[PDB]
Amino acid sequence: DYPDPDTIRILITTDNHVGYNENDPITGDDSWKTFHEVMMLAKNNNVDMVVQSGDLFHVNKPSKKSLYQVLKTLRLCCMGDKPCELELLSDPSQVFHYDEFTNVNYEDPNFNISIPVFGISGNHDDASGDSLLCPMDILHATGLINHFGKVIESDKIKVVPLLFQKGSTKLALYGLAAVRDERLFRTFKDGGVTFEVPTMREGEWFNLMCVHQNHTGHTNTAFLPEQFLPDFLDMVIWGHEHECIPNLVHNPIKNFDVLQPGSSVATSLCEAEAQPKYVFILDIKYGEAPKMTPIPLETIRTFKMKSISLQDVPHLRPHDKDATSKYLIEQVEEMIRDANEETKQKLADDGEGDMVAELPKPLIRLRVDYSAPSNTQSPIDYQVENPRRFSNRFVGRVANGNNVVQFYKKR
Amino acid sequence: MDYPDPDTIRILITTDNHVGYNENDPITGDDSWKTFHEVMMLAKNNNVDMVVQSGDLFHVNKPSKKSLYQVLKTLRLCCMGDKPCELELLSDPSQVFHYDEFTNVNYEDPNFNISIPVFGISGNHDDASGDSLLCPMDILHATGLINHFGKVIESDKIKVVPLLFQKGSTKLALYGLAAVRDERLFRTFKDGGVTFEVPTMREGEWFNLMCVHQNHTGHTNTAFLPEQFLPDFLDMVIWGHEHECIPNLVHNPIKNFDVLQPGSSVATSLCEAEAQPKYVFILDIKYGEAPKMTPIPLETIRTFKMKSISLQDVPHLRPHDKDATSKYLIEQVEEMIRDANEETKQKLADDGEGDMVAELPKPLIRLRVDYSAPSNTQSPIDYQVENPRRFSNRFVGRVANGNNVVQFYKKR
Amino acid sequence: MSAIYKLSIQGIRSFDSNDRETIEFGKPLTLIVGMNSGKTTIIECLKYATTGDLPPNSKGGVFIHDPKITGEKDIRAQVKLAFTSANGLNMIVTRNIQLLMKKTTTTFKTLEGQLVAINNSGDRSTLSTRSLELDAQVPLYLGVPKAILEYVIFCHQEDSLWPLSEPSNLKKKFDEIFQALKMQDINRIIDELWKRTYSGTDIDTIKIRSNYRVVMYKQDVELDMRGRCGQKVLASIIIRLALSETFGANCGVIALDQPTTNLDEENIESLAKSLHNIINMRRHQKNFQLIVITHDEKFLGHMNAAAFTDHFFKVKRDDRQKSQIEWVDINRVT
Amino acid sequence: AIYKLSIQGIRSFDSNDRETIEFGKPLTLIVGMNGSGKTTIIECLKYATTGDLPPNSKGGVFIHDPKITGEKDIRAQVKLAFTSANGLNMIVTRNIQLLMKKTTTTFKTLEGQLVAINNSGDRSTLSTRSLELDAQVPLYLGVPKAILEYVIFCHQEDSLWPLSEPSNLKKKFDEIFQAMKFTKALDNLKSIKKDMSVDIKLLKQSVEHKEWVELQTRSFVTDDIDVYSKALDSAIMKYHGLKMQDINRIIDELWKRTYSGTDIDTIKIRSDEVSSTVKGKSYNYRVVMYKQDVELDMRGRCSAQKVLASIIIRLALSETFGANCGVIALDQPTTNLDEENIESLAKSLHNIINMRRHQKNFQLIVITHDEKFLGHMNAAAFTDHFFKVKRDDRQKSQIEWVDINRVT
Ligand SMILES: Nc1ncnc2c1ncn2[C@@H]1O[C@H](COP(=O)(O)OP(=O)(O)OP(=O)(O)O)[C@@H](O)[C@H]1O
Ligand SMILES: Nc1ncnc2c1ncn2[C@@H]1O[C@H](COP(=O)(O)OP(=O)(O)OP(=O)(O)O)[C@@H](O)[C@H]1O
Ligand SMILES: [Mn+2]
Ligand SMILES: [Mn+2]
Ligand SMILES: [Mn+2]
Ligand SMILES: [Mn+2]
Repeated sequence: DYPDPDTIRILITTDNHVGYNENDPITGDDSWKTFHEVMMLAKNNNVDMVVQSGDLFHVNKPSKKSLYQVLKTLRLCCMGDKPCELELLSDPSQVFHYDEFTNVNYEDPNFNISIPVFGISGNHDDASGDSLLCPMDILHATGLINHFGKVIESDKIKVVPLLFQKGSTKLALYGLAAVRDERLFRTFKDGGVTFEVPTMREGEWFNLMCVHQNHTGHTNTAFLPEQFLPDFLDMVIWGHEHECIPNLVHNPIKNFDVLQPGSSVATSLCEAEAQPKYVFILDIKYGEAPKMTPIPLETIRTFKMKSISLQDVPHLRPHDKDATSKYLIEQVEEMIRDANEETKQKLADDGEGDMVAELPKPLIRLRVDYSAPSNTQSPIDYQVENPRRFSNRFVGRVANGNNVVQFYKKR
Repeated sequence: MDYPDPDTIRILITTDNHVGYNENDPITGDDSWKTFHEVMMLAKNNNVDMVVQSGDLFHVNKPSKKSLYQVLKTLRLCCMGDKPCELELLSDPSQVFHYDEFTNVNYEDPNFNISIPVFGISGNHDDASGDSLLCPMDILHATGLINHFGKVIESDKIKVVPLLFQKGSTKLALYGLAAVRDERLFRTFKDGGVTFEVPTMREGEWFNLMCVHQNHTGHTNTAFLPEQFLPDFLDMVIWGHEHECIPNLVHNPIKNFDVLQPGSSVATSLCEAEAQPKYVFILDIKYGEAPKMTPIPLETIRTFKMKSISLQDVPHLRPHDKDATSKYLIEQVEEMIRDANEETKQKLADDGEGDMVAELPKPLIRLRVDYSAPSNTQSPIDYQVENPRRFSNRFVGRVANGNNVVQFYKKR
Repeated sequence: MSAIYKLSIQGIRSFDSNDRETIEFGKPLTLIVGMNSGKTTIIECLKYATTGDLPPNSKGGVFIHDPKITGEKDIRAQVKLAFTSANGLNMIVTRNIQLLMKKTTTTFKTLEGQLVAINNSGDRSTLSTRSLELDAQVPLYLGVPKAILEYVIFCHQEDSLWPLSEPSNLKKKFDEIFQALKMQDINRIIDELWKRTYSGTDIDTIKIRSNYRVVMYKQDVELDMRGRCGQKVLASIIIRLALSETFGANCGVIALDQPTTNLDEENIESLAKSLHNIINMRRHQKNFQLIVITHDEKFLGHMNAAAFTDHFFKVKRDDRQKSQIEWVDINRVT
Repeated sequence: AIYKLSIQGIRSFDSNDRETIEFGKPLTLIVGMNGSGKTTIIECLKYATTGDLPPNSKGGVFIHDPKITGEKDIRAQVKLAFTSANGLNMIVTRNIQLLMKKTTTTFKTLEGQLVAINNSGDRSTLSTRSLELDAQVPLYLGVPKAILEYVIFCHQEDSLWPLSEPSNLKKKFDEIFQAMKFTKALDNLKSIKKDMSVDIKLLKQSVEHKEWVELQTRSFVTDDIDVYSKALDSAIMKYHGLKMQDINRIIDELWKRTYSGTDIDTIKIRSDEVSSTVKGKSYNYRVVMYKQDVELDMRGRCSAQKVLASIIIRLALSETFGANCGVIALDQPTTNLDEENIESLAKSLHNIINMRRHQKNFQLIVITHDEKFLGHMNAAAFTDHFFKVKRDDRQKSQIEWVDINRVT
């Protein structure tokens, strides 16, 4: 249904990573197909606007298939004849201050754009080149995307918000491009950042932010502390993490929620991709609390993981190749059965199962440690196999048939 | 000019824009996109009804980020006004734009206020490449600021399909074949594997137009598209892939049409055939008389000069000379730099300003030295030269191409 | 020169001992792609049965697929090489080399081959079977000198950087090309590519002045880079792409097993300009097939791979650790 | 650790001016162009610590050649700044000169000034001997003299030992120390027992007749050390039974995450102590491919699964064997590698620096100019700048400070 005459709607995405696994035959089109599905879900959900927390493209310099899939997707879902109800309050010359495209494309007198999509840049497709140019900047020239939140000097960071008005509600969209984590850390240390706040009608405003750094980083001083962001924020969207959590992260002393909308494609096979991947919808209303209705993604190959210890289980004599391969196989070819069963159920439980319908092959990761036995110092460890003989022997049955099982040792 | 007469259709012929050529040169790294913006600006104020081009818009099949930014930036705010394009579309364009649900021309979309179209074909420099059999022009059509025709699906099975536009009492038929490798075209022309579908209504009234993108003269045996192979009913052709620009039209005494070679815009190869001035043409077509042409020049091409001079031409050059040959070439480049700079000064002075002594853009300079001893003498040694990059590293700050001013080739 | 039609890599390296799998060639280019599986040893099988060129540091027949990996006690290889010749007198000659084992040994020997001369209609004719005479005759009707196909045309993937070692080995190596004052044009063709491809603002032109070495020219004085030298591999490429051009011409032309080692963007984009100019100038010559083995995208995407061939002979590996060459058309490379 | 360097004539760099390069933690990349001198920084970093001419530098020409400048007497000064493992900032200036005559030069090396700068700057010349600094600075750094010239900084011209010649050469690395270092203690302890083993004779003669009160005072001291000879020999067998066996616990762990997963089944180094009758306890090294349950000779049977693991051997051994200063000159790793042996090499290379951040330091100088790997290692999380060496109008190679913001 249409949002009520005072209601904004905004589809929050992140890390859609078009351009990931471009050449793999069995899985080479999952990323842009999922981007297509989320944009189609935008078109038939009456979303006013589409926001992005960066990393939309997997590489710095994209591919032709990626670019065409994204542009053809945007032309089908953003171009229309419905009058976009967003009234603009700011002067977009201050925000799109890169060049003369100083008006948003839905304000263009020659484009009747129905839904705008605006996003910050990302870590993989950051401002790169002799001109400090981004792929989202190319998609800004087409008149379909509003690349905002660019940063030009790492020492002084000025963030300029777009300000849309609708009915009796206001929006503020502070961008934050991909800057190396200590550089933003050092800039936050000495107060090198200023946050423009409109000076009229206190409390009438919704302040939205999009940030694209690590949340809790393995390194010492290479993570953005959540406390550093100011108190006047009402929300924020955190990119750069491939983990999706449908719920929010409410702070009690900073008074602003967080969201971690995850990704669309499964980039690196680890525990972070073994979770349900959603994409989120926010209906912003003034005077009333925001509501969130996450929707699942339905074009993602099945991914469940298992991390078990090899040397823990008895009978594992660490000098045989015909005594541990069976034990590994009876786990891998069990997870495969479970994955194909789940794919069958999800694909064919919706009244489309008179005949046995086709399946997409699954993504299966098994983590086993082949380290030395804990008691001894034997000069020979387990003789375990490799992708050429433990994932290549699985052709036509699994969709990740080069990294099905994981072989590390815990230092 | 003013608006064309209500039954005059005005078209503009560009080609081979090659945006992004030498994107890493500090000086000659903005020639291409500036020239392209100049062509579009010469289109907007010239009151032209449509733009055609014979391909090679981007230099390589994967154009860089700056190239795409430049082309989208130029096309976006200079093509789209509230003025209607008076070319009425009467055909069903679902066939020509068959690659997706976009099955109609740009100005007929309910979502584009495009006031001037621009039909372009694919080029061998930006052909389909990758995994999905995809052209950069297919990316641009996905934005809708360009229109794409001529795309081939089967190399052996070729079906060219015109587009039909209407204004007043002028019928425009637009046949377009994109760029495929010349040997496959010659095979497809040997057995007549092509189809040239002709409209079946009101013959003797349509303007039959063609846009080929193939080589003109092949140094090899049979690797080019010959002129006598296009059909009889044509009326004009636009011959891409030849960068040399010529203003007139060569007339066929048998083929019922004339040829046109719009040339290029940027100077990719600093060659002898690159030294001829760049033009973008204007065709004023109207039923009842021969359409006229008004070739207009470009004021945003960096000055170029060329001299392929062997060391055998000038006397007083001993074979062992190293400082003498370098000094002679130095003074020759000095003379050419003087000539280019004074003609650049007059070119900028005849724009409307003559008093602002601000700057003078550097002239691209090319020298081609055939250092070969005359074959009559039996001395083993050649005419020695310097390092071509560091022979011309002393011209930095005076010449647009700092490094590759010279190339030291050989020719018997 | 004369083309090579086919070889026969049966049971060697990573191709199985069960099925015969050879790949064919193209003109005027034979592109090979893939991951580092077959490719680098595809170059090994042409001279292998031509002159008996086992790889250096190999005496126990390491090159044949090892029986233990398969699991039996009798494994071997064959190479019969159905290819062309100078006047189109195509020939087939097999090298019967075996990895057969004694009680616990790995004894190595050979058997008799063949010297058939393929007819244009089919009535072939053999000459004589001896392997010594095989290595005497196959170069004779093959053309290119008996010390050039191993090092110049079909070099190794890491014997490529050969000229930058020391004076004595090269100085005694150059005798075989001379088969013993004739060295005047090899350094002539050693610098135009250096001017064209090698975008280096330090040195004018290399030579091979007698101590055969890698003499730079630093302002008309010889700043020797034997020990004071990417420039090494590039000079090596050019040294090969002059010796292949001057002396011998009847088999292949050039097989650059990964020429593009340690070279950067302003060099990698300019690398293949001299290759294209060599193709175009030497396409007047009746034969040329530039065999490149490469997985460099910024090197392939410069020389317009979609402008000279309709296929790149790709090499991959199956489940049972056997490499299987497929046939993928030119466009499908990204 | 390593802090700074200043080449003033060695290689392409000129003698009339010094150029300083300030190393940082945990990695300093040196990209360039083929002829600029990007590996010269490391080739001289292994001179200013070890005092050895880098490989195939003979005839005297390591310095800026006179005939490209003209000066009759050319001279250079190499100045390494390093914080010693003890904690003394020792600015090890070295001097090199070349005295060219009319026809024949006499390459003569002059003394430096090895000085331990403290936190008051008292410049005290610790030593001056020309042929002694080479054997002394390794003591200050904390590592042997053969880990520096073979592992810590290795030159590309001779950067293929690991997956190459074994017995004939690979051992040559391992046998020149340790076996000849702990045997110095062993031979010393052999005689320290022997002067005490003949001590019991002095006691046993006294009872045959002062000599009775001091009689059995060291009768157990006679075998106080007899038990302790194998307390040192099992401080040798337990030493290279865990130290060596923790390099094959890494080589496997290193390889098992590189070649899109892995490469040739398994590979280790053959530690079979071939106790010959010349030295008793001994060793003999070898590297073989363990395709399916038995070994197979790797030499002459491999492909650049070669180079990819040469590094995995060099990167492995000097993380437990020589792990007080984390300094490795892993330069130009990406050479003849395919598409995912360049993607997961950097993922492993990221992991190597991702866990050596708990240590005192790791030093890595990646010297490459392949834009695939330049984006693969992701210098946009670890370092704010990168160095480029480039020539100039007069072919004098300088060192830049071109920031990471430029890198695409
Ligand atoms: N002793 C020397 N005297 C003068 N110039 C030298 C001397 N040694 C080397 N050069 C010059 O300096 C450069 C050598 O630099 P370097 O040894 O670092 O090689 P490189 O090009 O960086 O190698 P790579 O790309 O393989 O790492 C060459 O241009 C060479 O001519
Ligand atoms: N006995 C053997 N039997 C079968 N295959 C083997 C045997 N020994 C080694 N191999 C395989 O052959 C590979 C080497 O092949 P090759 O030299 O052609 O490599 P490549 O893919 O061309 O790589 P590069 O570019 O590094 O040379 C080894 O890594 C291994 O997988
Ligand atoms: Mn991401
Ligand atoms: Mn990210
Ligand atoms: Mn052109
Ligand atoms: Mn063309």
